[PDB]
Amino acid sequence: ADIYQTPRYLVIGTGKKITLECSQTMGHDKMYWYQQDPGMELHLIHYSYGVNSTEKGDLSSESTVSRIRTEHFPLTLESARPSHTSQYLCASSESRTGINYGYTFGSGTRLTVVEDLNKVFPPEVAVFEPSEAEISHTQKATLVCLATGFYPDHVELSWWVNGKEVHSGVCTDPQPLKEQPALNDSRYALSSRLRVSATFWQDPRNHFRCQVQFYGLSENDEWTQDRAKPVTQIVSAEAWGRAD
Amino acid sequence: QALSIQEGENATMNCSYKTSINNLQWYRQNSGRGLVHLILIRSNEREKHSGRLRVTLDTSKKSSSLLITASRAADTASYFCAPFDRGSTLGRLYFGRGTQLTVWPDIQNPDPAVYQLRDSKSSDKSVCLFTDFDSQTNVSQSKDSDVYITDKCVLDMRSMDFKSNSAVAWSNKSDFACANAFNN
Repeated sequence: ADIYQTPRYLVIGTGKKITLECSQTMGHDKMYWYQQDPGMELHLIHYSYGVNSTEKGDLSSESTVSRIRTEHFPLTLESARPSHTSQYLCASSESRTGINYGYTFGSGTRLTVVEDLNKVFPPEVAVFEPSEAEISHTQKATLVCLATGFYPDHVELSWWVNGKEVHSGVCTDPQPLKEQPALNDSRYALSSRLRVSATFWQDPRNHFRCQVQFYGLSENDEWTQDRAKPVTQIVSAEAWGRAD
Repeated sequence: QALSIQEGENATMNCSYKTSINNLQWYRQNSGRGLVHLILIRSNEREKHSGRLRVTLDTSKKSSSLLITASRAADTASYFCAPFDRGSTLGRLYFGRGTQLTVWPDIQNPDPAVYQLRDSKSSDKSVCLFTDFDSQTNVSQSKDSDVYITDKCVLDMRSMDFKSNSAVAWSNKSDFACANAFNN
C-alpha cells in the first residue's frame, strides 16, 4: 500500500535543521535509511527493528533517527553542511515467509546544502517554434523547450496544451547538463521536445506552455543581493499556433 | 559499464560480491529515484525465472547474472545487485555499483534531418534539432565548450503508431549556424 517520503527536493543553506519524513501503511516492523551520492552506490546509514529500536549503519553520518510509531521513521540533521548533499532513501520489510524478503522503497528526498547562497539561480525558460522546413517535409511539428542557467540541480519540466498537461509526443533529457563542466558550482541546462501534427500547430487558436518547476530558496532564507530572491517558483514560456 | 540495446534484444547484467551469503537479490532503480525488487535466489539454488527475468548464481566464484529476454522500452533502468548475509538476528542487505540499461525501439522509416528553430519571443536565440534518425546513429558530444549537445531522446506518438529520436544543440556564439553542429 506504498511508502511515502517528503519533501521530494530540498535546497537549504549551511547550519540549518532538516527533518526527512518517511511513513508506511503496510505495517512492517523493519525500516531503513540508505544514502546514495552522485557517485552511484547505496550505503546503509540507519535501521530500526521496531518501536524503540534505532541502530547506526555501515557508514557513519551526523544524523539521527526516531521510531515512536510503527508507521513513521523520521531522520534529523541537526546542522547542515555541504558534506550532506546527497539522496536519502527510506525502505521497509516483513518478517514472515512466502515470497520472503526484499525491501520496499520510498522515492527519496534529494537534498543539496549550499555554502554560498549567491550561487543559487532560477532558470530562464524559452520555447522554440517548430521549423517550417520540418512541417513541409514531414507533416509534423516539433516544439523544443530550453531551460538554462539554473542552480542547483532540481527542476521538473512539463508541457501544457490548451491548459491541460500532455505526455503524448513528449521527450525530456534524462538529466540536466553542466553549462561549465569544469566548475564545482556550475549552473545547468535542460531540453524537452513536443511533437504534434502540422495541422494542429497551424491552428492559430492552440496555446502551448512549457513550465519549469524550480526548487530553491525558502521565503525567509536570508538574502541581501540585488537580483530577486531565487525562491522555489515556476517559470513559464508560451507560444501560439500560427495559421499558414 | 552502461548498456544500450535494441528492444526485443537480450541483456546480461553481471555482478560480483566479497563475503559469502545465503540469499542474493536484484533490484532496478527508476529514474535515479525509487528501487523495486525484481527476483531472489537462495544459496542452494542455481537458476530462477520470473517471466522475462532469468537469474544465475554460483558460490564457487561469488558472482551472479541476470538475463532479460525480449526487451521493452519499459526495461530501461539501472540495475543493482544486492547480497544478503546475517547471523540469525540481523539482515544487512548491501548494494552493488549499478548498471545503466537503455532499451531503444526500431525506427520504421528513418528521415535524418537537422533543423534550426527560432524563439517565439522576439530574440535572436535559436536551437538546432537533429531528428528522425535511425537507432544505430551516434550523437557525438561537442569538441567545443561553447557548443552544447544533448543526449539522444525517443518520443512516442501513439495515435499514429510512430516514434522518433531527437537531440538538441544550441550555443551562445554570434551567427551560430546549425549547418555543422552535430557533424560526426
